[PDB]
Amino acid sequence: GLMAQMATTAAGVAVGSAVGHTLGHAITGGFSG
Amino acid sequence: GLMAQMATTAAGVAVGSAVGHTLGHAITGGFSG
Amino acid sequence: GLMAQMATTAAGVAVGSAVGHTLGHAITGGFSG
Amino acid sequence: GLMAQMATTAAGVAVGSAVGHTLGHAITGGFSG
Amino acid sequence: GLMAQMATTAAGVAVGSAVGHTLGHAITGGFSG
Amino acid sequence: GLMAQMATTAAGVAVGSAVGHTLGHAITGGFSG
Repeated sequence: GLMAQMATTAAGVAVGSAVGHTLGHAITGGFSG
Repeated sequence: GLMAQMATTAAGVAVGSAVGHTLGHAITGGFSG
Repeated sequence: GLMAQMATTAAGVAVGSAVGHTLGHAITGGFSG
Repeated sequence: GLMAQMATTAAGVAVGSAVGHTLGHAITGGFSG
Repeated sequence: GLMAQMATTAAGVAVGSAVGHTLGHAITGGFSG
Repeated sequence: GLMAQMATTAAGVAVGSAVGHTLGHAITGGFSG
């Protein structure tokens, strides 16, 4: 599926393998004034 | 599925393998003034 | 499923393997003034 | 410094604000066979 | 410094604000056979 | 400094604001057979 070999010295965010998914109905609110 | 081999020295956030998912109905509120 | 081999020296947050999911109906409140 | 306002429904890993740092001497071992 | 306003429904990894830094001497091992 | 307003429905990795830096001496190992 997902494979990662990572060598990092400094990182704000370090991620090897990651999945995000929505099935069905998903609603994300936006930005309003 | 998900495999990660990570070598890191400094990280704000370090994650090997991660999954986030919604099934069915998901509503996220936004930002309003 | 999820496998992680991580070597880290300093991390704000270090996570090997993690899953978060919602099934059915999920509502997250947003930010309002 | 670091400020975060996050609305999330499902996440493997959810982090608002995070710092990781090394001062001086830091050695991270790698992967060998 | 760092500011984030994030609305997300599904994420493998969700991070608002993050810093990773090394000061001085940092050595990260690599991958060898 | 860094500001982010992000609306996302599905993401493998979602990051608002992030900084990674090395000061001084940093060595990252590579990949060898």
